[PDB]
Amino acid sequence: GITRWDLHKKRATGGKRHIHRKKRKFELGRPPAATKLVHGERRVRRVRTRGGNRKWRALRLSGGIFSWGSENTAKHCRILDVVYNATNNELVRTKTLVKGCIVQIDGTPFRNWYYKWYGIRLCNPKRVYKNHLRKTHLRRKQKGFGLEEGLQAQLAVPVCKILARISSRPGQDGRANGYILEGKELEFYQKKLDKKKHK
Amino acid sequence: TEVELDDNAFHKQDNIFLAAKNPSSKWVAPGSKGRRRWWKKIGLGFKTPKAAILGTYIDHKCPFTSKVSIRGRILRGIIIRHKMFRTVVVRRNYLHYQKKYKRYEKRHKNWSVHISPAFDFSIGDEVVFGQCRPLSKTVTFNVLQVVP
Amino acid sequence: ARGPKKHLKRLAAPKHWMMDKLGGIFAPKPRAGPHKSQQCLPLILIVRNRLKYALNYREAHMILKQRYVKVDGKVRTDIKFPAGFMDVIEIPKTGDKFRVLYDTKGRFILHKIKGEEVDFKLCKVVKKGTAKKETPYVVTHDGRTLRFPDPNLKKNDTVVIDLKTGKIKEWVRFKVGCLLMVTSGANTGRVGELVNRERHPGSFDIIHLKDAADNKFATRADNVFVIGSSIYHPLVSLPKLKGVKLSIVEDREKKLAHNSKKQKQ
RNA sequence: AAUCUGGUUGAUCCUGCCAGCAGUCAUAUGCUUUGUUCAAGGGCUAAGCCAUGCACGUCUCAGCGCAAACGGAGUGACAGUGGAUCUGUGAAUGGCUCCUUACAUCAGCAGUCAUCUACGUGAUAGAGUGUGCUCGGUCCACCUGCAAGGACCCCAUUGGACAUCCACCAAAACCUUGUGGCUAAUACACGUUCGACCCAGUCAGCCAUGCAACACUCGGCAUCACCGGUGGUGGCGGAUGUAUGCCCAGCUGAUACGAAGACCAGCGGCCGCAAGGCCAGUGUUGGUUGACUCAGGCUGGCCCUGGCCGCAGUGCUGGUGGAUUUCGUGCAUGCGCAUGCCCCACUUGAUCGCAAGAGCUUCUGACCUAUCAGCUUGACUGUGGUGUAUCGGACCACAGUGGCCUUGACGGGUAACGGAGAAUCAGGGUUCGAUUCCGGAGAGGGAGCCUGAGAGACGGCUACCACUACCAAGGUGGGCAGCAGGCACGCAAAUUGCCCCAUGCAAAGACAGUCUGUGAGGCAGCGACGAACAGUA
RNA sequence: GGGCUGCAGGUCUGCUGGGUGGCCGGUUUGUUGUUUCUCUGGCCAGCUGUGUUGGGCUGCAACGGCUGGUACGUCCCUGCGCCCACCGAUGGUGAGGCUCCUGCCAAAAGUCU
RNA sequence: AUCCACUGCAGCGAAGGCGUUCUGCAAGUGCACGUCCGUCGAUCAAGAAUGAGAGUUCGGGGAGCAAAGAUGAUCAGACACCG
RNA sequence: CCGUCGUUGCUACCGAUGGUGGCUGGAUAGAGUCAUCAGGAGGUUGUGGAGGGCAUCCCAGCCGAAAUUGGACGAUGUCCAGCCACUAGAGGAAGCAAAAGUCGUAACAAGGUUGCUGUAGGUGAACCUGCAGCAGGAUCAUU
RNA sequence: CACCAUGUUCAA
RNA sequence: CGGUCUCCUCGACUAGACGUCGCUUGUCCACGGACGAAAUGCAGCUAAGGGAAGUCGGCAAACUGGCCGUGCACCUUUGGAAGAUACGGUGGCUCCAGAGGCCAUGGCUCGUGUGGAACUGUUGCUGUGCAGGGGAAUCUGACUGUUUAAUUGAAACCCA
Repeated sequence: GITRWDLHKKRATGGKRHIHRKKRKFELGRPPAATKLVHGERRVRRVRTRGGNRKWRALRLSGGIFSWGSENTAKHCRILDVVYNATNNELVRTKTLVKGCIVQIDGTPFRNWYYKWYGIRLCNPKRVYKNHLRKTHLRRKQKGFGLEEGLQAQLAVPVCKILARISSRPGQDGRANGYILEGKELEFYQKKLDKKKHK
Repeated sequence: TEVELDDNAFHKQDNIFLAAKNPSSKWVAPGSKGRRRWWKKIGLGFKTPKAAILGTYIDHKCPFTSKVSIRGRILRGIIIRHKMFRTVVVRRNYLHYQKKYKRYEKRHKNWSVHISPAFDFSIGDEVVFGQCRPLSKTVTFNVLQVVP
Repeated sequence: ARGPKKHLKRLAAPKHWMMDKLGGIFAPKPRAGPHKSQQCLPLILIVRNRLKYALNYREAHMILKQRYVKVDGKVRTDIKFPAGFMDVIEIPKTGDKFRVLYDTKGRFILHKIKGEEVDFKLCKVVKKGTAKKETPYVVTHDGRTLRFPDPNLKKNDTVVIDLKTGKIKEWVRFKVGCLLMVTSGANTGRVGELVNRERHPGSFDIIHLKDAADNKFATRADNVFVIGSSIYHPLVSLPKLKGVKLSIVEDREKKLAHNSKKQKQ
């Protein structure tokens, strides 16, 4: 079947290699998952692997755990759409989820979370506890606090569409986890989106 | 030169989180401008280039600023040519002793070796390169020292 | 079709077992137990070939499955259990009590011992790790774990474990001056105190040993075995030649004298 | 044994070959062949084709026994033996052959800090658990829920099948097959309180004391506005007490070179009744490696009543055998009151090592050929992914134009499987190595798979091709380069033997009561291959 | 590089054309006679001693039997022994460290001169 | 067309080869030397430049000699020597 | 002693026209399987209600075969190309071998025209001739 | 310096 | 229905002064009508199965056909042969790349000129007109050119 060996791949010189064995199972490959972004249901097929272990082909994922690195938050956030891919636009067009692809995610969590945690409302909406007031103002007065101008401009629209990058390998663990872009990577990919919106 | 990369992706270093609120001074280097950089000191009697420690380039397959571990043979060759990107051809002219005729032959072996952007080198300079995991079809060695 | 091989030909058998090349096509392939296959004696070899209770393979199976051959303070019924170096083998119905050691020629002898000598064992630390829940452990050459060692017990040291409880009773450092035994290479079975350790980072360090009399030899640091804080306090009983290898002319003269004085009667 | 001799001339001295002489654990053959001991033996050619038979099964006290199959014996659940069957596990080892294969295989060296693992072995193991609670399940409360509120229940251990069996049977057959009815589990499904305790953390409340009129607000008005609230410090505490694997993100995983002051906040301690000043005290977080993003550890991954997740997994079996005295106080102490104890093994499974293997990878080293000089276009590198057990153009998308070569690339040839080794060998070397040990490859040629820890398996399946066997013509099949044996092909190679006694291997398995299997292996037969010792006086 | 204090031979110096044997150095072989010394097992004085049997081992010792019976000092050459020329280091920490010195002044004599 | 005699144990040229006289053009070796450089060299698969005579190609020339051919002898023959 | 010519045999070469086998590459169709998209034969649990527990229905759930769509791996057929190996062939032309066939005498002596080399032409055959060279010549030698 | 061709096979 | 000198010459498809259709201009004039319109004929087409067996002879017709990509043998005068032979594709739609210019890296103009991909269709796309069948030899003239107006176009004549 799909073999990931190099007995067919010619020598580094350019000389042909004469194969004198047939394909061993320990060097097989399996067809790509090509995880599609699908609004709704998740599909995950378990795959029996070299030691009887499991891999998890994600077919048709919908969302996943997305982390706010500076904030240590990690909410499950319902991927909206694949916006950018590093090299080929065919995966962006057909909405294929692969690691290191850039996606718009819901982000109404990390907003309700930001409120619950800091007591800070990021958009004008469109009992009260003494200990909660105390703790929210403490977490406000901590040192590294402050929401950056590229993240709050996103969390301040009434329909949040925050830019995350997918970190898991969905065809291997069946997950579309990722991290929200922060700072210079956010600026990079926002600039790419600008370029292809204008050109 | 080869610090340049593609502009299709945002090349970051693996073990450095660029958006840390209160980062530590563990990777603040003693000659940098506050720029944090993960690096290691491969430890077979080699020195981590100041270019690697204080540089800005991003390189996986670099033995000093990436997860690539130097283990196995460590050979010495000459840079034949540098016509690939971050890869370089290295030659080892050695002498193989024929037993019957009690003499030697001139033989050679080429190697597609991986030069990190931490090394200044001209064509013809000597190189010590150590073995790493396979980085490509023919590349399985990284350049650990350039000798003028 | 290939998987793990189950057989060991008689020719491909470890030479330190004096397997006769005509007495069968196969040799009992050791199981993957505590000791390495080329540094171990199968219990069938200890029971049939050395201590000839078992006249053959069948009687070896019988003796062993009758659950009265005890190796390291517990019964081992596998006829291919790889009993190795510094293991204690007791047969209570016979009152036999051996520690399996190396003779100066590099073969596994069964050195007869007594009570306290059988009630503990001596095992060298080879690895030192941490398991989940922050559990520092030290893997030894008998493959055992010792899930909570003293913090000041670095790698190449040796340990005195009590075969009843299986915990650590003592340990001996690998610093220069310790009494030491060789367990591989040409110099295996020789005892000599540590003189100096040449470092070779990235490769094998070398250990220079001074024999009991005055000879000097060298070996590898993963090839040495600590037995005793010094040549005055060996942490275990030791065989007839006490680890002092003779020259080959000396050995030939010794054999000749023995044969002659035996024929004298 | 550092060896020569015959041949060119009428004779001579050379070159030079021929021939002789010798050898081979090289094969073949001709004649001849007494004993004893060893021993190669359809490799060369046809990896051509195969009639028949056998070569892989396995059971203990210890997974399932209501077969009267054999059986002791009595109110008994099963005495015991026990074909069968389901389940587990093995059939991936061994045996054969050398067609292929020219840095390929292989040998030695090295790496996995890029990985997988059944049997084996040493340790380990505390899951009512998506929010502090409501929320393990029922029974009441209050008001778009609460901050302290309760009564019970769970623990003598689940469910439904299909086997063996009975019965009716389809078919010419088939190691082909249907149906109906029972009946098991260590099968399958399903289930998990007391296997924790405490601590962190999360939520909430409260206390003592302190500057202060600054900020943001709850309360009244359509941004010009008037009075409360929160802030600092030090504590206590009511609710719970988030077990573990995979996945993602953040943090840690240190340092081993070196000198002093001021000030403003807070926090200590000292002199202090205090005021105020002050600095003498001062213990109440880091493994491994040569090297790590590694090991290990910490944190986040439920939200505002439905919604979303459902993050897949892990429960030392809802298991088995033997033994047998299970009281919570039996022992005792101090005087029943309080405390330490109150079966042993086997076994399904999870984790971490180790061991035993494997995959991949490193460096150097192979024959003849130039009547093969240019070869290569996934070709060479890079970035981002995919896939894999894992690294990798292994595959893909986008970039670039590389990579090898007279130090012989690319191609061609095989009197090419490789090595350990064999024969000679003063030395240097020459030739061979199908063949027993190791490695590789294959199972008629290809290719694709399932199961499983492990196979691209062939005494497994699926298909095509080439041949082929049975037929009741609709259908069913085949795989000896396993062991014997046959036909071919040839110069050229054995018995359709007996047995597990030895050597080992496998399994649910010491031996016996009560036959584990084994064409591996052994022993015989044939055997002037080839060796050693004797006789024929 | 000068050299040479200092071992054998060579520079030097004078010789040796005698025929057997046992004894002695050493134990050389089959023998005895110890037992230095662990080890073995009890008894005996509250597992340590104490003598002991068994084999181990030889501090060895004899018995037949034995075999083995070129010299000082002097000119230097090597093996060494020296005097006499000129101009890899440093910094921390421990190691479940070692060694040496270590309270005050200092006669005379002692040393560098 | 060719440069007799001189013309040789003479010279020169890497070899093939080079011979009347005057003359143009560039060159080489050797010798002499307290000139310069400072190893820049030797031999060379591949590659390159010369290479008698014969032969071919294009355009001329043609005395002498001369393959083929013609032709007279010689001869057994003689499209051979000889003319 | 050499070469034609004659006889018999063997070996290879050229040769119109072919034949067979193998390998590699491309194209085309494409078995089977793996993955995917579907599907839901059938089997089996529950929802309260109204008939007092029965295919009562409703609504659901779980497992799940055939079939469907389609990516890959890819057997195999056919065509095409290249290459290699073996092989038939009328005829042509060589080489060699085999006692006593024919024609000459080219060479070996100054071999009766010294011999030979390169090339060119002629010729029954050896060979002859031209040009230039060589001595391995029949001259180490004459102002 | 007219012309002067040849001598079957083995054996010696 | 023959012949006869020159000039101008639009739009769409297309390489186009081919070919097909259309605006401007011009014209419906050629002896007509009925009858589905015999046989025969001259023209246009088809035809199962076979595929030159027809015939002096594959005559006649058919096959092929544009463009793009890959690629191409013998022989050779080294120029060719060659479009050798051969293989694949071609629509529609939605996109992704991709070249330039002007005003001042934004406004505007801006590849009917190319490559890739997804979807799509009863596999079909140079969809019509148009538009090579190919290969292997023998004889012959080297070639190109010329030729008997009205039966011979040739191997004839001419050429270098």
